[PDB]
Amino acid sequence: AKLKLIKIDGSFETEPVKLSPGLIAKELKQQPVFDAVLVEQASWRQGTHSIL
RNA sequence: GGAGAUGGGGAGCUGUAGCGAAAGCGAGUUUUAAAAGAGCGUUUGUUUGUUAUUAUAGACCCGAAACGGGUUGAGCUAGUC
Ligand SMILES: [Mg+2]
Ligand SMILES: [Mg+2]
Ligand SMILES: [Mg+2]
Ligand SMILES: [Mg+2]
Repeated sequence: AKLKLIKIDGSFETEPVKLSPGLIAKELKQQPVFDAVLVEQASWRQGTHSIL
């Protein structure tokens, strides 16, 4: 793809960088993405609730 | 590594060949003198997430008369001095 550089002033570079096709995948998986987000949200739990 | 996602870590676990108590043999094996007959095999995996059931824990909640171990009581009362 056309991934292009950014300078400090906010103007764009005139030379875009080509991208190897291995990065972009023609097949997208959404269920593994959902499970990854859920396990990231989990393990953030302190779990210090206690009752007698 | 942030009380992280994760990376390293292949120790192991399931499946890949089964049969027999076993030595053993092996797409065959056990029984038997038998190769016949019969039994079992000659294929469909694994790791997670969710739900249902189940096993160990008190295991849906409330309820005994009880049992065992320790301490406190003879200012009431019973006896004795
Ligand atoms: Mg790990
Ligand atoms: Mg046969
Ligand atoms: Mg599968
Ligand atoms: Mg008295």
